[PDB]
Amino acid sequence: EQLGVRFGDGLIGQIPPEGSTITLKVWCTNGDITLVAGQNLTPVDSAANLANLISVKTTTPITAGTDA
Amino acid sequence: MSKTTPTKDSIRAEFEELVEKDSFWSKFVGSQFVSMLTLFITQIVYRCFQYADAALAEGFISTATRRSS
Amino acid sequence: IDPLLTLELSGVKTYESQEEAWGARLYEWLNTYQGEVYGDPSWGNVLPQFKHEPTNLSHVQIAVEAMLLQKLTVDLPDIPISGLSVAEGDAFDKLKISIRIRDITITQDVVL
Amino acid sequence: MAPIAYGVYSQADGVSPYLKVTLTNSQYQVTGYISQGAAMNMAQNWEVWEGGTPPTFTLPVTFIALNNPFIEVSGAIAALTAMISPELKAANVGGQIPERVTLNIGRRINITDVAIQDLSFDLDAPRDSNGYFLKNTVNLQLTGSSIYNSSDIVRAFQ
Amino acid sequence: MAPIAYGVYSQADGVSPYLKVTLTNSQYQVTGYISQGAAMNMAQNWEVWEGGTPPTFTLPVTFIALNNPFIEVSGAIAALTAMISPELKAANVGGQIPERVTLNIGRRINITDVAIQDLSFDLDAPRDSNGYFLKNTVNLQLTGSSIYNSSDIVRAFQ
Amino acid sequence: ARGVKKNSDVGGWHYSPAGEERAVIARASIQPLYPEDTPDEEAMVKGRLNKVSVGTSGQMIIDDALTCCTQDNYLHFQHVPSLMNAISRFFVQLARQMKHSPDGITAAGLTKGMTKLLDRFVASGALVAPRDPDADGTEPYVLKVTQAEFDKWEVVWACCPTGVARRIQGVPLLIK
Amino acid sequence: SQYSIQQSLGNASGVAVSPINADATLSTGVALNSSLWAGIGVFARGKPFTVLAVTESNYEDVLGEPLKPSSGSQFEPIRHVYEAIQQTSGYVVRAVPDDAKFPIIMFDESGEPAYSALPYGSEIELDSGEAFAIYVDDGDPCISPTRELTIETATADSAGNERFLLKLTQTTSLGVVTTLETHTVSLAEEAKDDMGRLCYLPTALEARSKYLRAVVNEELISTAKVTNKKSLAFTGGTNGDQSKISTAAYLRAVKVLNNAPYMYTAVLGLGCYDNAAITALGKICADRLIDGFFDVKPTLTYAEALPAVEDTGLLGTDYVSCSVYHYPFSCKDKWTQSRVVFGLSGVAYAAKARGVKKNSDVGGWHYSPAGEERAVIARASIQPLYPEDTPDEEAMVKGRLNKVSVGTSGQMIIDDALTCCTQDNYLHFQHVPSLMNAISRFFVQLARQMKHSPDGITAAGLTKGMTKLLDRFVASGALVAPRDPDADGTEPYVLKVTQAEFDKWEVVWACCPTGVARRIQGVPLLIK
Amino acid sequence: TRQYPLSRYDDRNIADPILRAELRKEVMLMCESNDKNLTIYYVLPDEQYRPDLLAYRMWGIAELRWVVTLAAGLEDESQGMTVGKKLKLPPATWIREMIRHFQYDGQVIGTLSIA
Repeated sequence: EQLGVRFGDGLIGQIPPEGSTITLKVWCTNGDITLVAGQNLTPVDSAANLANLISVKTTTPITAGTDA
Repeated sequence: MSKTTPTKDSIRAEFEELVEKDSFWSKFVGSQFVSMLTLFITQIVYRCFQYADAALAEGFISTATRRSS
Repeated sequence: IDPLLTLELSGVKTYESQEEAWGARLYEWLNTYQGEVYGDPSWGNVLPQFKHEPTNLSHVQIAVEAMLLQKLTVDLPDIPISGLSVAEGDAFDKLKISIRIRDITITQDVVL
Repeated sequence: MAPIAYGVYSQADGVSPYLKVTLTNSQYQVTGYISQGAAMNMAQNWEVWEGGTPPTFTLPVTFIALNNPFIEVSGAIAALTAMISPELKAANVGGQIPERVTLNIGRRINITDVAIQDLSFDLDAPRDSNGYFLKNTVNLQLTGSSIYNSSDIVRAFQ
Repeated sequence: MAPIAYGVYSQADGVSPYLKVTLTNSQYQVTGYISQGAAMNMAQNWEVWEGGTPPTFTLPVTFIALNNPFIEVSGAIAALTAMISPELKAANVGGQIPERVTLNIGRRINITDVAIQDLSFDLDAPRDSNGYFLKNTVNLQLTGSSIYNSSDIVRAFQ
Repeated sequence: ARGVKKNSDVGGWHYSPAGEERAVIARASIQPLYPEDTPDEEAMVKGRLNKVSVGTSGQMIIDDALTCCTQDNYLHFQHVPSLMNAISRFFVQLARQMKHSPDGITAAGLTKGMTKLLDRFVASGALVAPRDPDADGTEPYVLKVTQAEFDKWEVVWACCPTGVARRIQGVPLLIK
Repeated sequence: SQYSIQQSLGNASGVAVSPINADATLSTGVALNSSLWAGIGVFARGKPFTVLAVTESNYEDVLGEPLKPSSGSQFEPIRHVYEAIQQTSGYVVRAVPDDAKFPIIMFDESGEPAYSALPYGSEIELDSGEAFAIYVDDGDPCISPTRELTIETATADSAGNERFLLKLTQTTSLGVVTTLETHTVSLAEEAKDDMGRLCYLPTALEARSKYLRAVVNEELISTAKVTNKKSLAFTGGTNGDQSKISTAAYLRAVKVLNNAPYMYTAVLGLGCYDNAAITALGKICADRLIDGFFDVKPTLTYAEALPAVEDTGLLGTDYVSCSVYHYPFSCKDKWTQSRVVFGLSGVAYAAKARGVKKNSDVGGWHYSPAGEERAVIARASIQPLYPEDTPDEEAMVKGRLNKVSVGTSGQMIIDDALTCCTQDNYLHFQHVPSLMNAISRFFVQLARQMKHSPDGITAAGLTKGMTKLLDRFVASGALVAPRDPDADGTEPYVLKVTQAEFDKWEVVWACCPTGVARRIQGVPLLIK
Repeated sequence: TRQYPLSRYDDRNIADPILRAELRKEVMLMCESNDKNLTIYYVLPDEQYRPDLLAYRMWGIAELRWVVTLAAGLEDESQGMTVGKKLKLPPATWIREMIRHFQYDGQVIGTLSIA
């Protein structure tokens, strides 16, 4: 149950040099997402101090996501 | 509105803009069950319209082909 | 996102959490009166019988509770009844009916 | 509310409600005292265990015409004989039944469906000036509507 | 450890453990006193000796609601009627049984498999303020699971 | 009348004129004068009138148990003021019965009469335990008798009646 | 009619039902009055630095809904109370850091409103202006749900005093508006209703009102008037940060719990990891002669968790009546189905309570917190933190902690019955020290009952009380025959009473308890 | 498994609208006939929406709903029927028998003289 990549050689791709890094940034989600208007968010991290300064209000409904 | 034959997509449409213009789903978003519920009632109404067409056929001697009528 | 409730909407999909599920089913049974449901108007709570009797006529109270429990049982044989309790309140204006299927102890404030 | 009741139905008797026996149906209620000699039995059949048998009950009840004999004795026995007597010719052939009544014991042990299969008593007890009976001891034989399971029985008490 | 038990189960009664009757199954235990009137019988059939018969037991037990009637009388009788009542509709048609319990006598004589074939008692005994019974005498009739051999029986006592 | 005289010893006036135990009429071919108009329950109860409706069985039912008492006090119910009326009437009857009697035994006689009246009341169930045991405990009755002169025995009596839950409410709750 | 259903109750009479909303909670039950527990926790709602007799009826209501486990470390107390209240009630104490503030609305002479927020515990004062004010005290920041008030006139009193009715309600995000109270009150100091109910504003607020408290100028109350204000919402309330709690707040909670005159048979950790708080709770347990259910941080492996007990510093003869646990696992959330870690303290207390109160006369404290008679947990989707790591039994028992495992039926089982007694003496067991604690408590109760009595009968009374106590003990089976009959024979009890002066009856009593075979061993042998 | 959903009560078991029509014809003839083997009962106020409610109370079956609908001549349950109108119901088994005859051998219907 694992997904991954293969680093090819020759004319099929090229091997990164030894010691070089390969960063894998995976966009993940929970599948279908229901977002109803009428809720408030809690920004965090760099916006944790901005949470009290900025209010996020759900006004436009967000739905019609997909699943497996 | 009319007795002209509709289409299931047209019925699904009219239902969906009715739903979105209605405010209750606006306060309650996330009803993807109403989707196939609309589908099912669409076939129900289609069968009903077929029955209505049969009613028109039997309502006129020219259109009715039954010995009894 | 907005969650949902159980009162005539949904507790759970089917009987996974057994006892709370049965309590939910009984809840939509009891939240409906006669003449407010198609097909089986007698289905549901029978408050229209046991509305506003004198609180101290223990014979009529026991008669009505017995008849209601027996008819709801024969109505829904899946859920038998374990414990029914009738407890008066601070004033004469408050009664409580507490129904437990051995664990649920769900109670409703009635008035006679 | 409830239909007509007979026996010591009201609290005016000033007696403990717990010790009262009660039977109730759609149109009749009879209330009495838990007298000595009561018994019950459940059993099964085998030869290899074949099956079971419905519950059985033998309840003697004593009735006293303390103040109003007409409602406490005469009406009581009339309701009792009406209940035991199978009404199978009430111009409603689409559903005539011998009728079953529900039993309450100790105000907390309830038998939803039980059949009054037998009744007896004596009429030789002394009477009043009008002539209604002062006392009687009516013994009753009762049967369950089916061979109830353990899950049916054990979870029915309080 | 063990499942729920009823009757004089704890030592708090301060009574001799030997004189206690005990029945135990996978989910229920009932403990009581060895009352007078107990009897047992074993016999056989012949016409030329044909065969034998399983053991039979007639045990009357008295129960006292010394401190907690809910656990000592009401729960006890509920467990007893659950055990005797054949549970053959517990949504498990692949194995439903009327169920058998194991009997311990004098803490030394054990009957591994015995069937509670009959139960009876009286409910006319006096009650408490809530209404639970203070006293009862429940007679029980019990059968062995088979016609046990001498090697089976004699070597089972202590 | 029929409800109170269902009881045979003294009768019970603690009965509510609502519910189909008494409020069943169903004369014939009922026709609402104003089918669109509907009664207002809160304004009705404030106005102390009595409103009606139809039960499940089609009978005509009076869905009120209140008198014409402007104040919201416990007199604004229906059965309870009748309870005081009945007890007062019985007290008047007994006082007149014992009236015009030489002194020295009058106090004993009135005490015995009131005690037996209390016995009949507790048998009838009208006399019930106090709502708040903090003040008077569970003992629901009190009586005293005093003297002013050659005449004027001042007798004072307070009792705890019962109720039939005129304040009507309910709330079932969920568990999910 | 019977067809109508209302939402709030005024003059009209009807039967109401729950509205159609998105969320709902419930809490129902009756008080125990048998054996109680106490502990400090951080929750929703409830007054800070305040004790609360929590039962099954108020557990979900006045404590608010459970918080998100990933929302700080405040989920341990909510899980503990959730698992404990289902069987037993308690006297839980709650406090919050000073960062939290409660809101208040001021009505001036004309009745105009002004919104403000003040730190909890701060007292508001009324100057020449600011005719009166009402501040919320339940602890809710009035954000989920919100508190609204509607005020208008009403009928006057029997004295003709002008009266006004005000109703309080909570409004959720979805718009459900559930009232809490609706009361008619008057500015009149001697405002008496026809029921005789007092309609004075401050007395009404303190007596019938339960969420709001009002301060009124006694010199401007006469000149004050009323206005019509509908659905007035409090603003500025804030629950503050609960992840970090000051040791000062910890010790304030400790001392108020100490000063609290409410019965509780045991104390629960509620997931706190402050070493000073743990030590303070341990000394409270010691000097109050009760049981404690402390726990260590689950996040540490066995090798360092074994020293963690003396790292905390609760090893010693003083902390002999307490037990400390460890839960090196992660279960599934009942709501968010996530990896959640919380202690076994509440369930352990519950198991002990139910086991002891299985007996009805006095109870039996000689029960071992091991085996599946009590140690069955099986919450959901258990995941070992360190599957490869295994506990060391001998080092564990030396460290006086409590270790866990899985039974055959898959339940989670605590396989230990020892306290935090460093010495290997008989106090190092669990049930036996509880046995002495219980007998000592009963002796204290009886001595206080007989206390302050003239001499000459005191000795006889104490002897009779102790003899009947011995009778109940031998009935319970806790009192058993001595192990060695060479010294004391089979008679397992001794008592003496002596006198020093006008006072100082010196009573001395020694007993033989039983055991549940904490020393565990076995050897089967062969015959060939 | 072997399962088919059906119910042997529907007067509309006969698929012919015209046959269903004369069926309702003679049942109306009998209903507004003053035959004594008919019930004698008036209207209930709530019957406007639920005419079959009376059928449920006195029989436990809703099969009489079309019977009462044709008896009252209602255009819609939104409109109401006057309370107190004379309503007559025959024994259900009689209707069951007539429809049984009509859907096995409902051929002569009117009068059979001789084979």
